[PDB]
Amino acid sequence: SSSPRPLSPLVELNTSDLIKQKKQLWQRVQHDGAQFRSTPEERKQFKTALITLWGEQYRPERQQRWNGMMQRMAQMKWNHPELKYMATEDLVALQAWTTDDYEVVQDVLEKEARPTAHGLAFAKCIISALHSLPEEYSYQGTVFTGEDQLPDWVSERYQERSITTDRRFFAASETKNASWQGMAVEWESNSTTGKRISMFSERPNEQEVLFPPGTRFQVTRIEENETHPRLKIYQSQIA
Repeated sequence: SSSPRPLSPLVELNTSDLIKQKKQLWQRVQHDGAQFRSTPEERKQFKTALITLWGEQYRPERQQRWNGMMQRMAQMKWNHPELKYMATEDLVALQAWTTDDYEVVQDVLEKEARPTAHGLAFAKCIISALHSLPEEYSYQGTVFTGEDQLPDWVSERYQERSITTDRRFFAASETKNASWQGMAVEWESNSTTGKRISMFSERPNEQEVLFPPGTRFQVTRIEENETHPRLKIYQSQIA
């Protein structure tokens, strides 16, 4: 009888055996592929995760933020009828991905990551959004990424002539803009179904393409340099 809605309007996140939850989610991602979809219950869990992400004292502010994102995305579905089958909370997840909230979810399905309930809830709605966006949101072209990862991080995940099944939310840009920092690792990735999320982003001047965990890349070449980029990865998305 605890936490009735008039006293506690957010559903509590499932905190039991997070390692098992992460294993079950990764199995589902691989099995469901492009048919992965968040359930109504998972969308409500994602609502709790987002509103509570900063702790109790920020829930009133983050509730207002949540309401504003929901309104923006409901309006977006109306103004862009190709999106009318999207779940509003899945679109909100794409907007949330483009905020600083991304750190809770980017790596949550990595084998060695410590999972959190918040990250797992975010992940389900982002993955659902990416696989439910219509095909006109897919980008066909080379997309660009830079990250400050260590050499062993790269070699644990990418090998020339091998297929990487990426467990990360892997972000890239359609454009290779000048940047203030030369990154330790760069990628050139050929996208076939990577999804353009600029329409949903909080940084509308960006042209971000986002791949979900489970994306497969044929790694064709890894270049080494003595200075940045220490590693440059050339890879191509495959079915």
